[PDB]
Amino acid sequence: ASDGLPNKKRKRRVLFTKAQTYELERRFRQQRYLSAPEREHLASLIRLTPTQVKIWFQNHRYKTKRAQNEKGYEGHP
DNA sequence: TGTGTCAAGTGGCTGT
DNA sequence: ACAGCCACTTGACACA
Repeated sequence: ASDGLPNKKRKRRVLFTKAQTYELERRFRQQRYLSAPEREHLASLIRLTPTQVKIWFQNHRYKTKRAQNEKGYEGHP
């Protein structure tokens, strides 16, 4: 047999409260790169699961750089 | 009506 | 073998 499995999974935009954001911003705006017992603790404060921290921290370090592609321009033939 | 945005989803080589 | 962000992209979400 081969296919994977019966899965049909569902990510609706799984948004953290501006507060939770703020602490995520906070922890980004301070720090690029977190060991779990730091970051879980943010996950603890704002009461998310630590990947939901991490993943908001992943989404920022690429997001920055792109912004900066703007600044000058997206100069590509 | 359609898309960007956001968060994942997903996928890719790098080193010990 | 080993661990997995980084960058693209879809998969739900705001908006003219």
